[PDB]
Amino acid sequence: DKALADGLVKRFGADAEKYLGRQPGGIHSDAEVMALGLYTGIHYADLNRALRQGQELDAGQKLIDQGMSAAFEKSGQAEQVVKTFRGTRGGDAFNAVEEGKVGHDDGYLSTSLNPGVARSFGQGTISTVFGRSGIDVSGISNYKKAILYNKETDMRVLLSASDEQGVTRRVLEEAALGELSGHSQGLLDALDLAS
Amino acid sequence: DKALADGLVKRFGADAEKYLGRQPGGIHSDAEVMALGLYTGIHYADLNRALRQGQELDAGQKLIDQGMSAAFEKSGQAEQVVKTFRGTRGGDAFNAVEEGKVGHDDGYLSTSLNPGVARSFGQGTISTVFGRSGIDVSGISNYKAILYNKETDMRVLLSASDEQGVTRRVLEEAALGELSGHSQGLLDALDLAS
Amino acid sequence: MDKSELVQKAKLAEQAERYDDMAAAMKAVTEQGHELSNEERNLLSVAYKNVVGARRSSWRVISSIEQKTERNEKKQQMGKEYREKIEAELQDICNDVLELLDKYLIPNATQPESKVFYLKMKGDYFRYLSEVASGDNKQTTVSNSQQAYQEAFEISKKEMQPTHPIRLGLALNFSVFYYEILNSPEKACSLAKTAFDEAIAELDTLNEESYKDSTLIMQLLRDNLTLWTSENQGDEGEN
Amino acid sequence: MDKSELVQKAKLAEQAERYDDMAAAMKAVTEQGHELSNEERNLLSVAYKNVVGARRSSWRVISSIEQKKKQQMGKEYREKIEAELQDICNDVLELLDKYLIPNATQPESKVFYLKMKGDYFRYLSEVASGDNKQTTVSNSQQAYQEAFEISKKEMQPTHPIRLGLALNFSVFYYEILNSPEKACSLAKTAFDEAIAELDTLNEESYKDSTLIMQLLRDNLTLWTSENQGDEGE
Repeated sequence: DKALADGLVKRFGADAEKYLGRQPGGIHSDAEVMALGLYTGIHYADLNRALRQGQELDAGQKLIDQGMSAAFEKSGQAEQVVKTFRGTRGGDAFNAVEEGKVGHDDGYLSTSLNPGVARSFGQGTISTVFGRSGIDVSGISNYKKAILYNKETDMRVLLSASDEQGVTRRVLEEAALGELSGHSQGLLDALDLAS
Repeated sequence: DKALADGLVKRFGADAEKYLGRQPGGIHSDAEVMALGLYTGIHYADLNRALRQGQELDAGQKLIDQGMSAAFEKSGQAEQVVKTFRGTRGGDAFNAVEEGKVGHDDGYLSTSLNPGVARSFGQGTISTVFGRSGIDVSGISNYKAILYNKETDMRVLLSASDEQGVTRRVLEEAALGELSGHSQGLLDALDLAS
Repeated sequence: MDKSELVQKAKLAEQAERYDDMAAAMKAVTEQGHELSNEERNLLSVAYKNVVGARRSSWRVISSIEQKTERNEKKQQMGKEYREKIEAELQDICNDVLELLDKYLIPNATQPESKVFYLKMKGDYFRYLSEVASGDNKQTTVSNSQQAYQEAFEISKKEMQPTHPIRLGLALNFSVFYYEILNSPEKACSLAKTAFDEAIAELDTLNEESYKDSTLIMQLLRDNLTLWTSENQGDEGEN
Repeated sequence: MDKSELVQKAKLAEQAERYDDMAAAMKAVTEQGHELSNEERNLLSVAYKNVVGARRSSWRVISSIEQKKKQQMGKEYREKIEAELQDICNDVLELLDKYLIPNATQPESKVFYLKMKGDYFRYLSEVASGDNKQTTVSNSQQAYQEAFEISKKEMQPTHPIRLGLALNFSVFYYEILNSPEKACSLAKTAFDEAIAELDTLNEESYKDSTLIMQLLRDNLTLWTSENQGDEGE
């Protein structure tokens, strides 16, 4: 929507305009691309900090936020499930969520497509994430692969383990997906497990 | 104990002695027999009334209750299940208990051994009762019925009504169990539809 | 093998959940031509209940897959042939148990309690037969089921108390037959209301050994009516 | 009957819970001597899992009653089930060695069938006795180890077939060899290797892997609890 696109350039301007033309066919409107871009840039830090804290957003922050929300509308299915990785140091939103149960990050969920994140060092938490409501944003800014999920996106903790290094290794799946998601038809049955 | 036996006589007390024809080797002590007797006589009405409402029991009522509660702790589970019958006019304690659930009458539960009670007229509630913790007070000084203790929890196995008003029940003493009124594999052998 | 050895084998089979073996043992005990005990009767019934029951479930499953398919090809053709395989098995089980009933069980029955049980059983398996049968063969089984049930029903009415678990059990099964088989919700709800009402009227007749059996069946009767009755309402005050 | 007609019969038998029929159909598909599809493999396994499983449960039941005065037919009956069980195992083991294991092309499939080979040799050794018992136990350990080696070299530590093998082989060590030491060693390793490389999880079978990892974790905490000790208290 232009009202948002204009309001965006009025506050960030040069930084906002920068991201226009960074998509092959372009499913997202000029306003949405800019908000996602501005997030991926440097605003992700302060914006999520504000959402998580429950703090009252800036004009430009509310702008980026509704710009993202708009793009996160219809982008659910997205027929395929995607594997992404996220690391945290000194606190994770999902530490509050016990295994089998659901919870969410009050900020937007940034997860990289690169498995390097899962094998990165000196982390607090390392989590492999499965979901489809995410938005592929990488290539846009400022380097060269990452999927980002909506604020307050409820996730089920499928597995948690505090390894021989104090690091929590988790498996997160998007709550929506179901109970039959992640299972290869009757292979568990065919494996004749002891249990 | 004699303390209660003596207390009962210097109070009620010619009415208390009455229920003592000796025996002499009964299961219940002189004190207990008197208490149960005095209940079965005329004190059942006023005693239960105060038990059900809350009302502090009269000096005499306290001792009958004392003597009664003592006999139940002496007898308890009597291995074989008995079938007894109960009538109500103007409300029943078990009306508050829905089917499958347990509840109790805050007074003592008097049930007659005569099935005539189950087929009696002008009734509010009619209940066929199955238990073991009861006490036969016909074999005691005259006359036929089985008493269950105060606050005895009972499971409502069945309830139905009517054409019109009177509700009919099947009560089983909570204690008895889950396997209590079932004949070994009969239900299974009947190949029911359900 | 001895009668006692066979009953032990049947009891073992039951525990092992080897019902084909359980039925084999009890068939042999019955085939000894001596009046079955209540324990023997129960064992035979529980065994065959499970042997025929398996095929009934298998049938219902396949028949459903065979009628919920858009695949107007081989997939449905398989369904029918397989349904017919199970149909064949089921009939063989029913004839086997019906022969046991008519040849040994029903004639050897002394006490009416036992005679009603075996006649109830005779209706029960004729009903199982009727569920998969077709044409003129179907109308025979349905009427044979009814005859056996009604014959059992008169004796229960004249010899058993309205709270008797075998009388009540017959009540439920015969009422289910009328609903499911004859497709008469009227006659189904008639039998069920009656049987239930008779029993609540004489709750003092309850046996101290089988009272929870009786109450349980009365609940199932009550449930069936309250259901069969909600599925058949026939009213519109907007006249 | 054509391969397709058989597989369809198998699927219907599964639904109808006519496992003897299901086993029969899939045995015939296998006996056609062709590289079974993963769907075909699964069908065969699920069928025989249920056919052998039934006899295992009856065995355990009758064997339990044997512990608790003419219990001559109890023994006879156990032995009847024992006989059935062996015939089932010898049926599936012939299928494995003659068709399944040689026809396996991809290591994923070879590991599955070798896991299977140790599984049914374990089922055999549960009712076996004497020198015959020590053979089956060894045949089990060989098949399970052969698969374990292929899995460690060709599959990711999160693979459901690799993890499934870990659980079953670990159970074999605990139950059969009576080595809680080797059982826990296998399970701790397999679990730890999988959590270390959680990024290797497949988007199609991730909830399969996590589930098995949970069963490994559960077994470990149970088994270590059964193997406590002494001393300063």
